[PDB]
Formats: sequence, structure tokens, C-alpha cells
Amino acid sequence: ALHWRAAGAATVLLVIVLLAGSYLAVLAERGAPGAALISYPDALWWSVETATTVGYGDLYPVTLWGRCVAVVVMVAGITSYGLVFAAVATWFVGREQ
Amino acid sequence: ALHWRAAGAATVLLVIVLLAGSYLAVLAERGAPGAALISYPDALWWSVETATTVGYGDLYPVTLWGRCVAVVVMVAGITSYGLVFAAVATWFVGREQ
Amino acid sequence: ALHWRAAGAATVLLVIVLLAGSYLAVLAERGAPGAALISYPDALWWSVETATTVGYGDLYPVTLWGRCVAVVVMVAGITSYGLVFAAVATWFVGREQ
Amino acid sequence: ALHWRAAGAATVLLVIVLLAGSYLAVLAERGAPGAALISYPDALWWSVETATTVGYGDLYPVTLWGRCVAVVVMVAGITSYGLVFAAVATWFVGREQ
Amino acid sequence: QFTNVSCTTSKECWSVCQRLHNTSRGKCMNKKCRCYS
Repeated sequence: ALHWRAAGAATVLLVIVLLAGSYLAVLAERGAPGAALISYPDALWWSVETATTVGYGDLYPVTLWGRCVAVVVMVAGITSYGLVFAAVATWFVGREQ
Repeated sequence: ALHWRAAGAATVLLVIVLLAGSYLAVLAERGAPGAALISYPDALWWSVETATTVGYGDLYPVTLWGRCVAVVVMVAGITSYGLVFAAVATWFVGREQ
Repeated sequence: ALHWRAAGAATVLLVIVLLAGSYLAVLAERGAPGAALISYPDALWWSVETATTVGYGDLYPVTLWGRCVAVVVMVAGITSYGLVFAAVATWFVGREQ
Repeated sequence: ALHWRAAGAATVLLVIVLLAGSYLAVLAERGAPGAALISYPDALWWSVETATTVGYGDLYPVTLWGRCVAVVVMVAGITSYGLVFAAVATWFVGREQ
Repeated sequence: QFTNVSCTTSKECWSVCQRLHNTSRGKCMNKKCRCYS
């Protein structure tokens, strides 16, 4: 019992880092040459994509802070998603019949 | 037996959520300040990329609905793709000889 | 053995589909005012990114053919990459000590 | 023990290839009709995203060298990330309680 | 900045930005090329 919980909990991390980063970068990018967000309603959306290795492009980070969030959210989003990919593998093995 | 079917079926999910989301967002983005998600012929293409963690950038969501679809299609696309990544792992273990 | 060869060979697929798709779309996009995929030297680069779930944005296939290649190259790139992700998992298990 | 170390070390690779590639492409892209990226403070950021299959779009290297780095950093970033995805799978199996 | 700029290539998208106001480097959107800093 771990592949399940570990995966289920992983989702929480990505969720947290998502909001945090968004607001973290916003406060910065807000006052500096950055993407077209200058707010959470827009930034939050950027974090979500960045977390899912998406990164549309319509709004990308530039400033140190803004960029720092992208990397922070990326590792968090991937980590949470990874546990899920491996979680299924563990359970997939426990089903010979 | 599961890693095979589970993976094969997973592809179906991504396929469904793809079309659905596209049309779901279109109806919305159609009458809102968005990139170019007004028609299905174009939106559908956007969903496909978003599902494969691609997101070129040309066609990106902006409105709540339009954006909501991106996230919905993202989770679906990744989930279907994930099962495949893990599916091979399970079978990969059963081939010592 | 299989996780090794399967992964090593997978790389070949992505390589093939890459060139093919590029040239396949080029011939099409070439005569379709909308995307910057008229020359191989440029298209080939687009296929590579699309195969690695990258999709910078500079080249966003629009025409049916051009777009068709993106999806074809995407599945190929991911498939080849997937086998590698799972390949390591199989071998990772055979090293408890 | 391998799934752990292998994964922990993998992160190092992506880190190295990241900086290297960035500087490698910069020296090139810096002087050539490729993209805008003509420095490390900016290039480095591009490599990070490219390594995480992100590729926002703000930076689209066209030149041979500049483009070569993208592919080099992509394989490195994915390889390091892959080991992590599989690493968790191996450990995930060693937990029935 | 985001104005009504044609969308065909990236190499040209820059020349337009510099000409319009005084910027460069900008992705291309299905609608219109967007200018960035």
C-alpha cells in the first residue's frame, strides 16, 4: 500500500505549488517586464499549463521571479504526474489474471 | 491481464474528451475574446495538442470555458498516455527470456 | 531480454516518423499560406520538437496535411520515448542489491 | 539499490547539459539569423523549459547550433526525468503493507 | 504589445514589432502575431 496513496497525494502537491507559484510570480511579474498576466486570474492559468509540461506561450515568464515560478511549478507538476504514471505500473503488475 | 487492455482502452478516453472538450470550448470561446477557438475544425486541433502536452501556442484558450477545456483535455490526454507508458513496463518485466 | 532492445529500437521509430512526417507535411504546407512549413530544413526542426512534446510555437501546422503530421509524429515520438521510460523501470527492479 | 541513486544522479545530467547547451547555443545564436536569444541569462531559461518538454515559444532557435542545443537538452532533460518516473515505480512495488 | 499584426513567420514577426513601436521576439497566434519584449 503506497503506489495508490503516493499517487493520490502527489496530486495535492502540484495543486499547492500551482497556486503558490502563480501568486508568487504575479507579485513580481506584476511590476516588471513579464508576460501578459499582471494578475492571478491569468497567472494561475499559466501555472497550470506549465505544471502539465504544456506552456502554450500566450503568456510566458521573463523576470527572475516570474521565471523561477515556472521551474518550481514544473518540477511540482511533473512530480505529481509522475507518481501517477508509476502508480498504475505497480498495480498493473498485480493482475496476472 | 490488465496492463494491455487498460492501456488500449485508455486511448479511447483521450479520444472522447478530445472531441467533447473541443466542442465544449468552441461554443464558449466562439463568443468570447480568444485566440481562434471559435470553430471545431480549428479547436479540435488545439485539443489534440493540449492532450499530448504539446500546446503549440497558435490556438490557446482565454475564457473560463475555453481554458477549462484545456485542463480537462490535458488530464485526459495524459491519463490515456500514462497507461501506455506503464503498460509497456508491466509487459517489459515479463520477458526474461 | 526486451526492455533494453525494445527501448533501443523505439528510438528508431521516432527517427523515421520524424523525417517522413516533416517531408510529408512540407509538400503540403508548402502550398498552403498559413504555416511556415514549406522547407524541410525548417519543417524537420518542427517535427523534432513536436515529437518531444515540445512544440515551441514558431511552426504551427494549420493545413490538414501539415496538422496530420504533427499528430503522427507526436504518437511516434512519445511511443519511442515511452519505451525508454519503462525500459529503465524494468532494469531498475533487477538491482535490489 | 539503483532505482534511487540512478534517479538522483539523473537530475545531475539534465543540470549539466542545461548550462552547457545554453552557453553552447548562445555563442552561436548570438551572431546569426536564427532567433532573439543572444545571451545566457535568457538562453539558460530557454534550455530549462526545453528540458522539461515545455518550450513556451518566446525563444525559437532556428540556427543549426541553436537548434542542435534544443535537441541535446531535450534528450538530457527527458532522460533525467524518466529515471525519476521509473525510480518511483521500482520502489512503489516494494510496499505491500 | 498585442496588435492586429499578420501571422506568417517568426523572423518577420520581429521586424513588424520593431517597426510598429520598438520591440522584437514574439510568437505567432492564429489570430494575429503578438509582440513581446
